[PDB]
Amino acid sequence: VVDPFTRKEWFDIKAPSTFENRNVGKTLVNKSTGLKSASDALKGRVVEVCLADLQGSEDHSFRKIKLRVDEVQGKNLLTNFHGMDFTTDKLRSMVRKWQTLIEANVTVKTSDDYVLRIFAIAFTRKQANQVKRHSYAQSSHIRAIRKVISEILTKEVQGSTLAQLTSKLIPEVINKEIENATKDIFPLQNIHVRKVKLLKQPKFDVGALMALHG
Amino acid sequence: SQVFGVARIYASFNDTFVHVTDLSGKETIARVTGGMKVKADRDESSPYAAMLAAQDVAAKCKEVGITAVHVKIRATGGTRTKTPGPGGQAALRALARSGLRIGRIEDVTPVPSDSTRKKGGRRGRRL
Amino acid sequence: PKKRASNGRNKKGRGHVKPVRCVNCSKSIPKDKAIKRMAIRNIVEAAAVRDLSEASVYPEYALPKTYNKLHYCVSCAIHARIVRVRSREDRKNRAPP
Amino acid sequence: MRAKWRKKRTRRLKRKRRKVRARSK
Amino acid sequence: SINQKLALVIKSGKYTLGYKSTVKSLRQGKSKLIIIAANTPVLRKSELEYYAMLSKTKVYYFQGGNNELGTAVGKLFRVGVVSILEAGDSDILTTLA
Amino acid sequence: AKRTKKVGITGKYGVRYGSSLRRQVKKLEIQQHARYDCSFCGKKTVKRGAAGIWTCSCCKKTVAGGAYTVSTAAAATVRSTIRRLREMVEA
Amino acid sequence: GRGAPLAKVVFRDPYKYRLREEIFIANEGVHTGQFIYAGKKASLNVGNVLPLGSVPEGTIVSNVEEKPGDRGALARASGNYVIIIGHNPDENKTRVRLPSGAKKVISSDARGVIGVIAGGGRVDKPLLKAGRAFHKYRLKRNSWPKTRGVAMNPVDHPHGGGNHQHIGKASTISRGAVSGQKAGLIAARRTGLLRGSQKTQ
RNA sequence: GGUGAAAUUCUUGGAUUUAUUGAAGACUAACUACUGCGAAAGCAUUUGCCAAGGACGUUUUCAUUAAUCAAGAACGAAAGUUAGGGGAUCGAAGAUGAUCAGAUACCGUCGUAGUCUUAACCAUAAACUAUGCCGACUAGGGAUCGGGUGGUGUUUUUUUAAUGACCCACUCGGCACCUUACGAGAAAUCAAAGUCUUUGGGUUCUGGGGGGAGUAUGGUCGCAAGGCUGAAACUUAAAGGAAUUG
Ligand SMILES: [Mg+2]
Ligand SMILES: [Mg+2]
Ligand SMILES: [Mg+2]
Ligand SMILES: [Mg+2]
Ligand SMILES: [Mg+2]
Ligand SMILES: [Mg+2]
Ligand SMILES: [Mg+2]
Ligand SMILES: [Mg+2]
Ligand SMILES: [Mg+2]
Ligand SMILES: [Mg+2]
Ligand SMILES: [Mg+2]
Ligand SMILES: [Mg+2]
Ligand SMILES: [Mg+2]
Ligand SMILES: [Mg+2]
Ligand SMILES: [Mg+2]
Ligand SMILES: [Mg+2]
Ligand SMILES: [Mg+2]
Ligand SMILES: [Mg+2]
Ligand SMILES: [Mg+2]
Ligand SMILES: [Mg+2]
Ligand SMILES: [Mg+2]
Ligand SMILES: [Mg+2]
Ligand SMILES: [Mg+2]
Ligand SMILES: [Mg+2]
Ligand SMILES: [Zn+2]
Ligand SMILES: [Zn+2]
Repeated sequence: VVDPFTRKEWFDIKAPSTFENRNVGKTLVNKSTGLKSASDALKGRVVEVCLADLQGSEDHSFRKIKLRVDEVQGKNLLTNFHGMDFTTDKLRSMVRKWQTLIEANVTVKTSDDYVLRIFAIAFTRKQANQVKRHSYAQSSHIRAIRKVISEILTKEVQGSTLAQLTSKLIPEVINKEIENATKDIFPLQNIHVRKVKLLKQPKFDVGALMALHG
Repeated sequence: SQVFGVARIYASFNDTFVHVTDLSGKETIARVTGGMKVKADRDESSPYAAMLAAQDVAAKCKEVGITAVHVKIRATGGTRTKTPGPGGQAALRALARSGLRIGRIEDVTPVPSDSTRKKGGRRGRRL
Repeated sequence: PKKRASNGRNKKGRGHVKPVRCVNCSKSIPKDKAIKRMAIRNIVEAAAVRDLSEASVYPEYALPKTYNKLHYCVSCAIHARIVRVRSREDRKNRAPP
Repeated sequence: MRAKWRKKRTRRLKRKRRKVRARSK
Repeated sequence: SINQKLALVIKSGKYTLGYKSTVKSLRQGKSKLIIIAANTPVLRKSELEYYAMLSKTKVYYFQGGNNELGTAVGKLFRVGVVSILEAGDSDILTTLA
Repeated sequence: AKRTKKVGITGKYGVRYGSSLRRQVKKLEIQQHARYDCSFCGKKTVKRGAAGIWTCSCCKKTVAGGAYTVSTAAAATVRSTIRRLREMVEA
Repeated sequence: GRGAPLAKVVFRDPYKYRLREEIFIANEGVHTGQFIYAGKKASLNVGNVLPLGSVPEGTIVSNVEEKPGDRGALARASGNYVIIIGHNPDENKTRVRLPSGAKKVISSDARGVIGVIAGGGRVDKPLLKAGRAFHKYRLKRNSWPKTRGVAMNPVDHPHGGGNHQHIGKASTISRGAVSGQKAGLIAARRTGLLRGSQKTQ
């Protein structure tokens, strides 16, 4: 004698700025009654959409994104960065036998003071003419690849918030400066950022947040 | 084109779950389990069941609003079997075959940088 | 007596590896003695692939298989998986197929 | 009987004759 | 390292150990660099420092106790301060210090 | 000339109270009676005098510490954890 | 009669030219001649007194106030402390876990002094003989030694009498018992050898 | 939920599923291999620090300083013990749900100690290659790990190089595998288990039919549990190994 759907207030999800479709999807709440309202209650949920489902082209089939809801207005709720994950399949595929895996991470701030820890993975590659059947690095190789990745990733951040960092990551500029520095040490294939998580946001700043909008 | 949500099909042995939610997760929409749609414990996970539950589940999905939905299929995981149950397939199968849309579906099985000792002790389950 | 130079399986110059847990019965078993299978397989399956792209958005989509490494305990590897048991000679052949 | 179980057999058996001899110390 | 430079100073130069005399050093402007131990109390410190700036002597706060500074200079007792008068082959006066 | 096989300072209790207890008391007597390194002037001359109070022969500094030892394990970690959290406030 | 040493700490008097002295329970590692800082805007060092509001969770303090300015009530015995385990800034509260294991939530203005109380471990040491007990209570109160109520005549105690010594009835007494009845295990909601780990969840 | 099937159990306390965040302790998945290192036990996230090592290179240095070892000593998986801490997980004991003729078990649940760590004990494992160490010699092949050498080799573009990773030949020293077998073995098999009635390079240690029995005893070490050392009476015609056909 209820059926919450005869009572669910409804809603649609809007995305930020540095992508393609600002429109994402729909949601449900509960009519903003006196004592417990649809506003302040939830909103502050999160949503994971593959950015190939967000940027259009599938050269992006992996690479998932975490968007969070901060502010809301009349059947319209905006969203801002909250993370970026890979996919299980790609990773589980990238990790082949017969080759060295190399991972490394760092914790670092931005201008607009969000704190994050981004990750990075690479794999030693066979060189085209290789006779031996595996290709492994010399540890000393691996420590030096990590140190560069590290030297690189710490530079890439503290540039104009995730804002720019977001704009930085999407076309994977980082990926190739890695590839750049690296090739002086060792072959290496794939080479991605793979993960980045958020752990200490600044303060709301209704002004600044509203900058990705229009 | 559609209105979107998330599928999330947990298929272990002994039972298979299906339940669509708001693409944010916080808000449900219709569940129903393999156990629900037949009665004999032993059969609580069979594809023949997971179908009839994915039947009920699709119905409420298109009866409330969701026109489409991405799936995140999943085994027990942790320190357990890690491999998909029987009724993951049938469910998926019989829920796209219900006239709902499919789009970009990954496997969200939890997998650990191993440990917390598995159960059943160093000598295995001997029976 | 002896009926394997590799003794159990695969450890020359180590003295101690480290035990994994059998995917089937959970028996502990040294990693090098383990017996392993890469269970790479489609997320969908046999029949579903048509009714996949049929009731979907996107063109043909992409499709992303599931990959996981399987470890058996001999007894479990024998009871079902890779084993049979082989003649005194067939034994020595390590070639997969 | 299993060797390990007979090794325990006599292991006990000693711990008992150990006992009875102390009554006499 | 700094101790390595220090023990070079010791075996080719002229120094003096401990409070009263590295004050005589400071008054006569004979001191080229005084070295103050971690734990020596902040009066002794502040005062030496005062004396120091009055003769313009650069001061090196030795991260380490009077017990080690004694070892630093190869003596089996403890020293709270060392004073440099002649720097041997060592470059202490004109390195990072 | 090794005087006793294993009782050490715990000799005084002769035979009474039983090994176990004597063993325990020995451990902490040795703890509580011993001379310690002075954090300030740096001569091993902190001797005890009533639980918790550790003072220095010369230089005369007196520090609150453990009941039978200068620094209790807990209070030390507490030291270093206070290090950590304070770090969080200038950084 | 005190496990832990005291620290005599002297202050200037804000309002009159003169020294005014306080009696602090010494936290471990504070020492003679050390400068002690007390106040809202004061730094996070061992020995200072700070209002639980201003210290990050995980802080470890002593002699903490139940209500602001009660001049210090919680954890004072040689070896104890309390741990801030989070704050709720609106209605400035601050949740702590006391020595007992209990969590309790008090005003953020409640002061506490950073550290643990000195003299820890005092109870690890066997008294050994009756005398050391004796000399212990000699400076506490007249509670020692203790005649077993079961060795008294019945005039004397619920346990008294019998032709053998025995409690003769359940020794777990009701909370609602009446004076002259409550001797035994008052209000005991279990009894027997505590097996298994303890430690509040 | 769990199983072969179940039941104990959990569920207006919205279980199980979902979502966001938080805490605890353990662990180090995939990459992981007939790959590495260490005297053995053993060792797999990063990064700093601390000292250590082999192999290699060497027209450096000392110059017999060495090989092996009763006594004695360092270390020594798991469990177990002492005193703290920790106590997520899994879990001897215990209790239960089932199964069973029974079922003190196998299977399911609750779960103590334990599992982790500090200080200290204990000194044992199929602690296994069931194969002592140093030296010599005797026979083919392709991989590989480390080091070095050689090349008008490849790939990296810039302006050629320099590098780096690769390729090819060689050579020390590793972890193994291949095929042979002059040879050895009771055989299985073995580049040593070969160079042994054609019996000798140097040295350590252990065994002498089976059971009695690693029992008794003494000594000794240990908090203990127990470790080391360790008999005899009596009994007995086989125990045992490897291969063969059933
Ligand atoms: Mg056999
Ligand atoms: Mg046989
Ligand atoms: Mg071993
Ligand atoms: Mg008697
Ligand atoms: Mg009295
Ligand atoms: Mg009494
Ligand atoms: Mg009494
Ligand atoms: Mg009487
Ligand atoms: Mg009564
Ligand atoms: Mg009475
Ligand atoms: Mg009575
Ligand atoms: Mg009695
Ligand atoms: Mg890893
Ligand atoms: Mg002797
Ligand atoms: Mg010996
Ligand atoms: Mg436990
Ligand atoms: Mg039982
Ligand atoms: Mg029963
Ligand atoms: Mg039993
Ligand atoms: Mg042995
Ligand atoms: Mg073996
Ligand atoms: Mg050869
Ligand atoms: Mg070359
Ligand atoms: Mg006969
Ligand atoms: Zn198994
Ligand atoms: Zn002193």
